Amino acid sequence: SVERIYQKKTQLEHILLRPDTYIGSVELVTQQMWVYDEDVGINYREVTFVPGLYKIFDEILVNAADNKQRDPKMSCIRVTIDPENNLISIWNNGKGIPVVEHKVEKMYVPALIFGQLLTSSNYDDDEKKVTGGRNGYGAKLCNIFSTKFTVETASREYKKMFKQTWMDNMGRAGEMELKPFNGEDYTCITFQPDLSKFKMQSLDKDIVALMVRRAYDIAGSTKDVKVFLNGNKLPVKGFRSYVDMYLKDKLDETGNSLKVIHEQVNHRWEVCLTMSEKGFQQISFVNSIATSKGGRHVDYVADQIVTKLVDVVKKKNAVKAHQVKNHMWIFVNALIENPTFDSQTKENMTLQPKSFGSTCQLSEKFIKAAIGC
Amino acid sequence: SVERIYQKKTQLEHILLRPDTYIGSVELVTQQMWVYDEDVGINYREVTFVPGLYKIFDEILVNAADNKQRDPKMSCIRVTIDPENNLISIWNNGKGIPVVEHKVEKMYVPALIFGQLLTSSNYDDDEKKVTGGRNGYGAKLCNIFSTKFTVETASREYKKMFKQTWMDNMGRAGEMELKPFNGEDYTCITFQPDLSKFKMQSLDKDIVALMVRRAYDIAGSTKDVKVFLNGNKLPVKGFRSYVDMYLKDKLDETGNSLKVIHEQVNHRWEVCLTMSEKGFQQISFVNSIATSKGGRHVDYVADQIVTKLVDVVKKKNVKAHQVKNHMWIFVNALIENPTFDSQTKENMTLQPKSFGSTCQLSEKFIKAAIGCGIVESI
Ligand SMILES: Nc1ncnc2c1ncn2[C@@H]1O[C@H](COP(=O)(O)OP(=O)(O)NP(=O)(O)O)[C@@H](O)[C@H]1O
Ligand SMILES: Nc1ncnc2c1ncn2[C@@H]1O[C@H](COP(=O)(O)OP(=O)(O)NP(=O)(O)O)[C@@H](O)[C@H]1O
Ligand SMILES: [Mg+2]
Ligand SMILES: [Mg+2]
Repeated sequence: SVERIYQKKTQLEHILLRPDTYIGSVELVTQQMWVYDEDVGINYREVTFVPGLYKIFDEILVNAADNKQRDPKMSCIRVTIDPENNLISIWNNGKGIPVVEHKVEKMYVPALIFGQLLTSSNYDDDEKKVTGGRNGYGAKLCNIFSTKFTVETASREYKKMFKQTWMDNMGRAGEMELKPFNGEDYTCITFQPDLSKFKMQSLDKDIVALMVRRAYDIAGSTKDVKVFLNGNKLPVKGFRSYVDMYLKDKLDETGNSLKVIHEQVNHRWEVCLTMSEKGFQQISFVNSIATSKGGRHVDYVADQIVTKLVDVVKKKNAVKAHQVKNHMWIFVNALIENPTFDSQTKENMTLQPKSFGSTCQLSEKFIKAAIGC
Repeated sequence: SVERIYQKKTQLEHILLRPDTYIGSVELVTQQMWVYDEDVGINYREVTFVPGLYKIFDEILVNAADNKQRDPKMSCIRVTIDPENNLISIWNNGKGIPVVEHKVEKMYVPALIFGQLLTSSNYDDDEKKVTGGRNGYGAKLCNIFSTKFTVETASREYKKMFKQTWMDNMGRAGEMELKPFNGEDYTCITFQPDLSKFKMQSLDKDIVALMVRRAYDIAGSTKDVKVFLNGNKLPVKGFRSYVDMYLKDKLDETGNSLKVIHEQVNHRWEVCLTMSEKGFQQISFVNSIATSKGGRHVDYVADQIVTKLVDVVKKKNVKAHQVKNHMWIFVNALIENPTFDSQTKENMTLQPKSFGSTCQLSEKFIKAAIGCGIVESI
């Protein structure tokens, strides 16, 4: 019938029906990538996981990191991953969410921004923030892909603590709980991923290894934020220390230890460069988002290195750009104003350098070290 | 205030505020790419354009190509691009859209699927389809980024013709026009892009060259479909002839014409390979969509070539990326219910096991490839 063929879907139905552009694939994929295995540390290996599950975790984690920008006093992020009870919790301190009724939406702010699509504090680009949040989907996406999703946030400013639980893929909502509060602010998101939607039995070794490395990413990309994972503080202090976990004792194909060049250009840019034996490689972050596919921030840095190096071969000489890039392994941690991406998953940052809100001119010292690695 | 900080947006507001994940960047981009310049043909050069504009054109074009799968009797696609009057028209024959009132949505089907977000005939995946349409956004996105968007479609089956216009970024709709019909079905989408949304004054040389090459893509990726541009039939007949327009007079770094290996594995796969001297290059299509960032369909075909060529090299005295670095591959595939990273569909993510078909290059192809210059270069 005509009504069978031509269908209209609600926004909520569309997300569950076509998850890919929202949270990535909901099918099990087997591929190689960086993870953190216990008793091994950060290593590159083949893993079988569901991108979508890894992503709803990421959305909540990045939201926590975003609060450090909202309130620089924030100093900690506590993560809990419990396979047995299928429970994941992301806690952060610093200013909590305003526990008060939104005068326009007629409901308490936390319920609005965690229980309704297209809600955000990042819709006014005049503020030129360097938060990772941008579309107003992230948290609701995690909620929709969870069987139980709880939001607890305490606001001393408003003298109240808010707690409310959603269930059945954000299809049901429990009673909002309000209580007087006069303590240290905090926000804790606790959720039970709907494994049925990901066709999984439980949170296995592979997915956990991915989530743990992601926690290390956060500890390495943020500033003055201690990250705990199941009670254990992650031993990371600065982007440099994080990059070292990847290189530490790795040796060159000849035998010599890989040389690592580093420079924290300014308060918004930090770069590390080493030689690659498998073509161009990049590990990048924008506003604490893991830009796994890279983007303009990577090109911007990588290219000025390439140029310099090419301008050195012109002397000892017709080298192509890609030829030089193939021997490069670059790490970049940047803070970008109002970044744009190809999709909600934010794996590729597309904003033009002219609009970054800052520049990253590598030093002569860095270049000199680069021209001789 | 709390109300100023925490905001809720309607779906339509969100698209205009955050266009990127819907149609790509709305800012100018300068880079080299393949286009079609008149009196030159297909060529690779620096171009300055806005992806979002190029994309709304693409959405309507792929919709036309999709109809060939819906009605194999479809035979033509006619495209008109008039810079002067900022007008673009895309016409196709074959079955028209049912011109009847939708019993649930309370409006004629055409008005529903072109004027309401999240409307599609592709929401049921128990049906294994090879159309490019997937999310039910495409047509509405073009409407939204157009100052004027007209839909005309005729269905002999329902003995009716439908015509209606939308304006002001789908914010307003003119009266619906209905009339008796009993001729050859067709659908024509005519629109005037809202260039202000793309910070443009008019459809310049660069954007036109991209749109024209895109029309050539359609002529080369579809089967049994004649494509016309501004009244002229594009001289393409099969994916092979299409690829030849890129490799026509290309030469080696030494100066000899590059070797081109071709093969139509089956009714759903066609591959062309030659040598590259500027790193791995791929030009691919999935259900007539230009997968500019590639995807599993490209990995699938390229990886088996790499592994095999990687072997012939070992028995003659190597890594993987090193071999792939000298490959220029063209892939035209039909994939069942494909998934992509974004609405723009530049990267196809569906796993090979779910393609609905296989693509094993023949021995005649692998050997002919063994001597195109790749192995020798390594
Ligand atoms: N941990 C937190 N502490 C304080 N505020 C938070 C926290 N997490 C979320 N928020 C608020 O929650 C909102 C939730 O919206 P969310 O769905 O995550 O979209 P977003 O982060 O703004 N943009 P995006 O993630 O790109 O879709 C954010 O905009 C914040 O204002
Ligand atoms: N040229 C055409 N001929 C016949 N039917 C058409 C034509 N163009 C569009 N349609 C119908 O119009 C619908 C419009 O929805 P559209 O926005 O294009 O989404 P879609 O193509 O299904 N999916 P997508 O483009 O990935 O968002 C399609 O689903 C078709 O059923
Ligand atoms: Mg967020
Ligand atoms: Mg479409």
